Amino acid sequence: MAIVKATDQSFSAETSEGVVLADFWAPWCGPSKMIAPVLEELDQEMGDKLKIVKIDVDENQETAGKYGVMSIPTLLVLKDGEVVETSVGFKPKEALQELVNKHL
Amino acid sequence: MENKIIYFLSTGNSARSQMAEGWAKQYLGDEWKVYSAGIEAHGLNPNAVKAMKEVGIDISNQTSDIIDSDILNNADLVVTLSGDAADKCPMTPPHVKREHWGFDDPARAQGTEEEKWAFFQRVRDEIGNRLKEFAETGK
Repeated sequence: MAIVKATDQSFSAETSEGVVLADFWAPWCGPSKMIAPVLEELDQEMGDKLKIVKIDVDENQETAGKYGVMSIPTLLVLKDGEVVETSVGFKPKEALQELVNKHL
Repeated sequence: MENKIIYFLSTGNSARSQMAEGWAKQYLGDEWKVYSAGIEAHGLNPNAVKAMKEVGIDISNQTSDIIDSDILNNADLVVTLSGDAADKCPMTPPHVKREHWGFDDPARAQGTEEEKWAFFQRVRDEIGNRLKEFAETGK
């Protein structure tokens, strides 16, 4: 639908329903600026079925640290309020769309 | 306090962290707990074993594992122990203090016998002095 943004508790408020792709990015790494356009390229293709959400892991890293994410990029695939796939490394557009399409 | 957890975070954890936890425990006694990880860590480069043998410390028994939040977020202190970005650019959650103390990687020496030993030796002297300072300051 859009690249939504989350924080300390708004993660859960955005992921408890539907199928949702949470992503974790910050200035620390190069992939932070490659996964980002890949996610916008994902939303404009299949955001009709999928929500995407981001945590900035310097401004809003509390959710990441709480879950035990500490690493860039990181991706938590959720549906109906639980994780169903996990990724802790960069993926191109086609591979990232496949990663969520497995459970969407 | 009997036990204070401190962490090294370094590319591959192959060498510098193995060396640094060896250096650590000769000045940071049982009062401290010292752990090490990195991007795809699980290895013990013989260069670090040699680097500790230069100062009469054995590390041949040591191990490593990938980054593990169950212990890193429980630490007081994360030493970034590289001047490198292949380490999955970790973002070290605000439960823990961070600083960078490494600046080079002896696993990336030019590869001649002389440059290999020179790279180990410079980083070995640096890491040893730095861990000795950390024991004096408590950072």
